[PDB]
Amino acid sequence: SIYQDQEQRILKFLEELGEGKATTAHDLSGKLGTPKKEINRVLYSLAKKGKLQKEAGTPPLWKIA
Amino acid sequence: QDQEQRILKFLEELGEGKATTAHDLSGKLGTPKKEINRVLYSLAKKGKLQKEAGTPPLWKIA
DNA sequence: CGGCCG
DNA sequence: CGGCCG
Repeated sequence: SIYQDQEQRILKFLEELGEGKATTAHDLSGKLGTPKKEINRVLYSLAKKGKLQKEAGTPPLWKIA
Repeated sequence: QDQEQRILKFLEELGEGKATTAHDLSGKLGTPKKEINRVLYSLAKKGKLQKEAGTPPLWKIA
């Protein structure tokens, strides 16, 4: 599934960045060439489950929990 | 422009005392809520429309 | 400007 | 659930 392809590309990217480090949906969107909206829906969904950790701020930071 | 007059026209044919949400607006003019809100927030900044902060927010003739 | 939202 | 936002 595409949606699942995009969740994995996102996880793969965050894991490659490293478990500590975090980035913004914007960088993610840019690097994966996927609209920011679609990146945030996955980002917040993966976080809603507990896979990713969202650090509040503006704009929010995202890293593998 | 055409949208500014439509929205204001509906908010007129409605009643300067009675407000309304963008949603009722967007689904009454066959237009995206994004458009409605763009116009709405613009018309209010100019003073032509009045916004009552809320959730949802209500708009009426100023 | 945070916006994920459908 | 507020979202207008490019």
